[PDB]
Amino acid sequence: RAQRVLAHAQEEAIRLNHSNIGTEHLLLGLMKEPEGIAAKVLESFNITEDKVIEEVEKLIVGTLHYTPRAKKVIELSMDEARKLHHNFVGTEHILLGLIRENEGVAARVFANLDLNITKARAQVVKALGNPEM
Amino acid sequence: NLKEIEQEIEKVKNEKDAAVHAQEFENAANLRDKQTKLEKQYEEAKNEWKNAQ
Amino acid sequence: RAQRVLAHAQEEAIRLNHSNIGTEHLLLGLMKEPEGIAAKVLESFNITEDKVIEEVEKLIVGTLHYTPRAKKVIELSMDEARKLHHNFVGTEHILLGLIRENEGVAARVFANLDLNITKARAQVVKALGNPEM
Amino acid sequence: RAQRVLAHAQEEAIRLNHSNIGTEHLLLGLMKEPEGIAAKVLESFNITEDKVIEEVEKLIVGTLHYTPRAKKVIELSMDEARKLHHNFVGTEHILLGLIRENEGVAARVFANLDLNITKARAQVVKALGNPEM
Amino acid sequence: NLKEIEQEIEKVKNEKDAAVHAQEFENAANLRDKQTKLEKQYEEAKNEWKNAQ
Amino acid sequence: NLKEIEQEIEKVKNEKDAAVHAQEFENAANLRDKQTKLEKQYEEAKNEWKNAQ
Amino acid sequence: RAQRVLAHAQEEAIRLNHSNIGTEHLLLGLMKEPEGIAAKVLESFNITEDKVIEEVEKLIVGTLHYTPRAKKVIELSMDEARKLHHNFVGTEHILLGLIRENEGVAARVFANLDLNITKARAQVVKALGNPEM
Amino acid sequence: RAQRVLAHAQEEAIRLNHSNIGTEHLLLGLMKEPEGIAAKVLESFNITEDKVIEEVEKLIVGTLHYTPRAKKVIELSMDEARKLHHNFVGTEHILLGLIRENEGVAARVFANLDLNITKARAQVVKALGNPEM
Amino acid sequence: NLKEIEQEIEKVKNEKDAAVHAQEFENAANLRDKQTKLEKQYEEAKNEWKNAQ
Amino acid sequence: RAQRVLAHAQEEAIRLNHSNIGTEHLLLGLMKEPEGIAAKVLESFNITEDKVIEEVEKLIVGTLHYTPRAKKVIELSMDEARKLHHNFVGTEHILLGLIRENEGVAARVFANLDLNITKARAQVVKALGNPEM
Amino acid sequence: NLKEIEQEIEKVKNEKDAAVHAQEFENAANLRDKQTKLEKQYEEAKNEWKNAQ
Amino acid sequence: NLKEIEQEIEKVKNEKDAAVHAQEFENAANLRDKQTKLEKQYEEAKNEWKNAQ
Amino acid sequence: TRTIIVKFNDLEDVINYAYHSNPITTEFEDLLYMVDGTYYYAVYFDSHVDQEVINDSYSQLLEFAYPTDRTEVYLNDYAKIIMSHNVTAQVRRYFPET
Amino acid sequence: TRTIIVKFNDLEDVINYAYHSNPITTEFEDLLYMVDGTYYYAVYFDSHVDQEVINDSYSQLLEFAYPTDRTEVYLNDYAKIIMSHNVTAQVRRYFPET
Amino acid sequence: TRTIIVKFNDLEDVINYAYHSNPITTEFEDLLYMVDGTYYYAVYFDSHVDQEVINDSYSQLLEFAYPTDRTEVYLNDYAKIIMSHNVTAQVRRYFPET
Amino acid sequence: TRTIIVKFNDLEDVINYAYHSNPITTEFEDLLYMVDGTYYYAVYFDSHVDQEVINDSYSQLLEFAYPTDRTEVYLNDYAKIIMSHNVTAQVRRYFPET
Amino acid sequence: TRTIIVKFNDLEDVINYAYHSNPITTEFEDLLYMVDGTYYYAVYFDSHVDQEVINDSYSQLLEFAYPTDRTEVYLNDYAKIIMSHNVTAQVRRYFPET
Amino acid sequence: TRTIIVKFNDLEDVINYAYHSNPITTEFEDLLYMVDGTYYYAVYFDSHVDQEVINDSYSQLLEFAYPTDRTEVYLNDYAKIIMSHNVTAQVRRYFPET
Repeated sequence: RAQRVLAHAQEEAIRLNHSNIGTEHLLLGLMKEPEGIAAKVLESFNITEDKVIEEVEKLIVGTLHYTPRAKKVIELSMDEARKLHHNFVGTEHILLGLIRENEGVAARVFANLDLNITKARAQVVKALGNPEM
Repeated sequence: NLKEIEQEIEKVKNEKDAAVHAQEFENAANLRDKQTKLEKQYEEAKNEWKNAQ
Repeated sequence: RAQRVLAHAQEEAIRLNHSNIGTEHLLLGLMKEPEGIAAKVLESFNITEDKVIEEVEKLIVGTLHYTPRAKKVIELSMDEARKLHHNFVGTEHILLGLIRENEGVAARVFANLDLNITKARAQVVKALGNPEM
Repeated sequence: RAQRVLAHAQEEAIRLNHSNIGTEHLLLGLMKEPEGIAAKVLESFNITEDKVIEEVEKLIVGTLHYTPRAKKVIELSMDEARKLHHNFVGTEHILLGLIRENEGVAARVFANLDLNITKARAQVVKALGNPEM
Repeated sequence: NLKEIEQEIEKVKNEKDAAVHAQEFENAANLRDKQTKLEKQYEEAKNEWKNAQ
Repeated sequence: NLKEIEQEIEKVKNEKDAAVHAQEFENAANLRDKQTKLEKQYEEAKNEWKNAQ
Repeated sequence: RAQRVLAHAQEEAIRLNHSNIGTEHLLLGLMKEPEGIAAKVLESFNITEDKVIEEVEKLIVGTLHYTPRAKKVIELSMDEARKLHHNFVGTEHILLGLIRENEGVAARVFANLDLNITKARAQVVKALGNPEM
Repeated sequence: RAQRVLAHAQEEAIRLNHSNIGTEHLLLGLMKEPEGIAAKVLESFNITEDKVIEEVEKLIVGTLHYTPRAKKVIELSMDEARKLHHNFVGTEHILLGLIRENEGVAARVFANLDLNITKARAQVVKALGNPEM
Repeated sequence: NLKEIEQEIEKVKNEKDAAVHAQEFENAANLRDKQTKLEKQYEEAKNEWKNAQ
Repeated sequence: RAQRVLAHAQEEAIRLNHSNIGTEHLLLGLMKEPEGIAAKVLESFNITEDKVIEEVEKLIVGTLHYTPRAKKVIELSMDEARKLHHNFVGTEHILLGLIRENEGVAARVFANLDLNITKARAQVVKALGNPEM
Repeated sequence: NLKEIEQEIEKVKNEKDAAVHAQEFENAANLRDKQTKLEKQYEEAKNEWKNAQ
Repeated sequence: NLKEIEQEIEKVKNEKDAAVHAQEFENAANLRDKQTKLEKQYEEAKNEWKNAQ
Repeated sequence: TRTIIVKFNDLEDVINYAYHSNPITTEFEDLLYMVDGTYYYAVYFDSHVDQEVINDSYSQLLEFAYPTDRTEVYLNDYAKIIMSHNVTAQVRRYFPET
Repeated sequence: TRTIIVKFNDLEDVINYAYHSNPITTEFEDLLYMVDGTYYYAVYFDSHVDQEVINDSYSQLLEFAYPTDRTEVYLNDYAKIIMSHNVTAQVRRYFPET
Repeated sequence: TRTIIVKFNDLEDVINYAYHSNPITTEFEDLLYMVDGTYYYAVYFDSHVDQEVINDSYSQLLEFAYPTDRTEVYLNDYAKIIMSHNVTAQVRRYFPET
Repeated sequence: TRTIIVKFNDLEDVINYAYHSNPITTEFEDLLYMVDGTYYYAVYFDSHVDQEVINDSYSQLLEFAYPTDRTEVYLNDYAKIIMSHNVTAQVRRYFPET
Repeated sequence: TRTIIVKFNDLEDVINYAYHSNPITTEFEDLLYMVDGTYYYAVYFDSHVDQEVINDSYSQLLEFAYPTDRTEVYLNDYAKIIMSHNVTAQVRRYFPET
Repeated sequence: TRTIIVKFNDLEDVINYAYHSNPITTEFEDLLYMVDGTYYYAVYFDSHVDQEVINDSYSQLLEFAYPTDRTEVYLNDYAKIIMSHNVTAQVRRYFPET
């Protein structure tokens, strides 16, 4: 699993001089790994990184910690791996997390960039499934 | 022993019906009189039977 | 019972010199007993003796007998009495006979005088039944 | 109980010099007792006493008795007491009698004065029943 | 003892029916006459037996 | 025994209801007073009972 | 039974010098026996001998035999005797044979003479059955 | 619990020299406690205190008592606590009392101020329940 | 027994069919003639048996 | 049997100098045997030698071998000969193969010549089946 | 024997909640510190347990 | 014994698959050659087994 | 109808009618029939009497008699005519009071 | 139609018809078919006779005989013609009555 | 309506009403009936008093008494009148407060 | 159609057809196939011969042969041609009659 | 609405919010309620702030707190007010960090 | 599409394609991916190549390869790219003939 999606959020928070790492820093993480299924899916909805940065700045201790919901959505992404992917949560599982945990800053960025949550789910499921059924 | 009237009064009734069917109205009227008399005699026996209990 | 109907049938047959006593001679019998339920019913359909005579005349030696169907009509009329009453046959049953045994001269006299067979049956039944239903 | 309406019926028949105590003399008896449920109900259909008198006169010696149907009506009213008021009986039950035994001079007066039997029964039943439904 | 006769009726009946089928009306007529006579002799035995019972 | 007064309450109740049905309000008022006194006495016995319990 | 119809078929075949006896010769046979049910039925559809001759002639040495299908028609007519006429197979059963065995020369003579085959079956059945329904 | 509301009812009754403490004195009761669910709900229907005061005056010694129906309302409010509350019977339970015991002065003041009583019940239930179901 | 020829008829019949499949019509005709003779001989034995039955 | 279609499918490919024997060479193999059921059926759809050649030309060394799908087509044709009928394969079974295994060059030639796949299947099945139904 | 702190944790936590309900924030803060200290001590005991396991 | 080779086939096959996954194509090619030779040898053992029955 | 028929279950009920009826003064003829020991009373009004006065008269009869359970044509056929034209007067003459 | 057919169950019924029928004086010819011992009588009228005189004559026959249970078509094939053109006269000639 | 009727379960409730109620000052007459050991109070207003002042006055009574379970016509027939025209004053004169 | 095609169950039925038949005199060519020990006969008509003369000829064949149970498409592939163009004449040459 | 309410399951989560939240600089008042040993945070914005800056601020809260499970009217009734107007500052004064 | 992807179950099938395919002369680049011990092959065409030349090429591939069971986005994420731009030539250079 490309854990680099997490292992950048401190760097964005520090760049923004924030004092927490939250569901929108996860979303910026997905933008920061353009290999990822999640990046491709969101790009197919034209949710480009520059607009995410714009909206995150618009909506918004030295050491940093996950918000209680960010912690929950990570552990929920590891529950989406109960779609039989063992413990290898990929970027798609994190995105299915943020799609299922439809609250907090990420859910606003989606609503504010007009993402249909169900179509995002469907697009991920179709990206993973056998394309000839 | 009361029931000895019932047959005679019914015979009288049947004879009344026959007589009036014959258009023998004057005879049927005398049958009616007899019937009425037996009716009161039945009622007398019925009163004795009642008052005995 | 009005057995006199059959006496009238035979007397009309003899008067007409016909060598047989058929269903038309029965029908002429009924129209000569105006007391009867049968005569009243037929008169209520405006079938009447003079009309019946003139129909029989246009429709048509020594000792004489019932036709093979007239015998069956009589037996059938008794079978109607054996349904409704078992008590004695009467003019209503002879007419119900002619109404069920719908063949022979009488049936054509009815057809010439436009009488509806089922309505005549109903009229006889309603004449016999209790008018309070 | 209003047994007085029977006394009124007899006294009316006497002053009318009729030889029978009929169902119309009962009806007049009810009109003589204006306290009664029956009088109030009939008044609600505008079956006023004077009209009943005029209709009875229009429609129509020694000691005298109930007609066989007046007897029938009384006995039947004591069967309308099977509404379990049978600790007594009253004007309401007599009027339910005259309604149920729908023949004789009283029923003629009702038909002549256009009184709908079904509405009269419903009105009496509603007058007896608890108005809290 | 009527049961001796019945089959004699049927014999003549069938013979008559064959004769008329042959258009032998003279024979059929005589056979009919015989059949009638036998029928009366049958009814004679029948009503005699009825009365003997 | 406490269970000695309620029947007197019922008696006075029925007497009151009859008196007032008779429009005999003077009696009905005195009967009401008696009932009230007996009710207080019953409650007092019931409190003594409650405290003995 | 009118076995003569077969003699007509053979004699017609000989008269025409054909080397075979076929369903056309059976059909011509039926028209040679005007007593028959079959002849009447065909005439009721206005199939008639002269037209049959002309149709057969336009449509088409030594001793003669039945064609292999004519043999089967005969045997099949003895199966139409399952209307229980038993040994007395007759012109009606032959015609019902040709109607069931709807192939060969006869079936085309029917088609050329526009005959409705199922109506012909019904017509034969109605001619055989009791006309009291 | 809301016992402060009864302490209002006494004082209003004394101020108005009434010889009784009725359901209207409960309703005027509730209006001194704008903390209460009930006061907020009624204000949401625009049933403000000044209006109630005027209506109660339009609808209308010393040793005062609750009316026989006010007592009934209080008991019934403690029955509305069978919505699994403990005996702490809030202003809302009193108001649900007046809403169920739809008779007496208060129940008329509701109709006089056009209150939809079932909508009032629904509004109270929605105020109590979890707003996210 | 009688039952000695039918198998020979089957043999000759199959040989006939093969010969005509080979277009050996001159041979097939003689095979068909032989089959016919054997058929007639079988029928004659069958009718002798029919009479011996 | 049909083994010639393979035998000159190879010759076709060899003259074309292709390094493989593909489903296009099977199809050309069928066109080269115009006796065959398959050739007749395809010709009935106006698929024909020259058209097939020009399509295979526009769609497109050691000794040659069957492509991995051509192998499967042959095996599948033998499976299409596992009907109740199964005595041998023939040109019809190879064409049934190419019709079931709807992939590769031949299936594209069919689409590129507008041939309807299920219509061809039906046409072959009808060519094999008893036309008496 | 580890299970000797969690009840003390409960006591302190409950007191903390009561204190902040009283708006006694400084007492709540000190109770919160104590709770944290005992929580660390419980985790230390849990680590001793884990390592003895 | 024939059943002694397929394990070596699996070994060499997996080594090939890893080597090519490592992009060690020259090594993977020599491993393929080995697998091919062992496959031919196994087919020859199977041919001997066929001829043994 | 111009004719009215009612059933009396017994001679006593006819005698009741004969003494205690006070009929609407009307132009009519009456006939008394019997079958089954059961009396039937029939009235034949003049054509100048209207059908509603007929109905009114009939409904007075219902005070004593039952409504008829046999048709006119049946009774005219099967029933013995016991009296005619003056049925009430004849009864009241032949029979003493109730 | 021009033709009517009726079934006689036995020779006695035909003799009854031959003696006791008084037919409507009409221009027609008749035939006596027989099968299975049952007799079938058929009458063919002239073309000028109206259909209703035919229906009348037919109904007069039904006094003695049943409606036919076999068609004309069937009878003309299977049935033996016993007598023709003057069936009644021939019957009354050959058969006396008691 | 001109008339309002309410049911008092016992004399104590009537005495309560008589002491503790003060009515809307209105032109009316009142009647007190009894049946079944049970008291029914009825008020008749002047014809000039409108339907809604009546509904107001009625709704004040429900503080002490139930809605009636018997109709006006029933009570006017069967029920004994106990008091008339000044029921409250008569009660308060005859009975003391609790 | 230009062609018609019929099944003979055995050689004897073909020999029958060869001796005991005479078609409508027509411009046609014929072919005799065999499969399965079973004979199939096909006739090819010149394009000026109309559909109904063909139906006529076909219906004459059915006197001896059955309708075919195999298509022309099938037979041209699988079936051995036994004779051509003069089938009947050839059969009559090679085989004697019955 | 101008009133946002969110539920904090424990004091530590409120302390987390008080230290780590970086709210949008906005004109509002805040209140801290408790019931059931459970903390509810409420914010009352100025009317001049737009509804979407409110939705934004609310959604930032959901990072730490749950959505409220009790209505505002209920809390204004039953809930004890713990702190007002400067909740975060007061918390951060009374409590040290993590 | 600009891109086509197909699946090869084993290295031998890729070697078969590399030696024995004769692809349509076309402007494209190719990539070889591996996952799951299973090879996937992808071809990217120039923008000037029309959809149908692409389809024709794709159909030619299916002679050796299966259709892909993984989307392009999935492979681009998870799959190791083994070789690029000259896949067939590189195979035929590294691997000896079949």
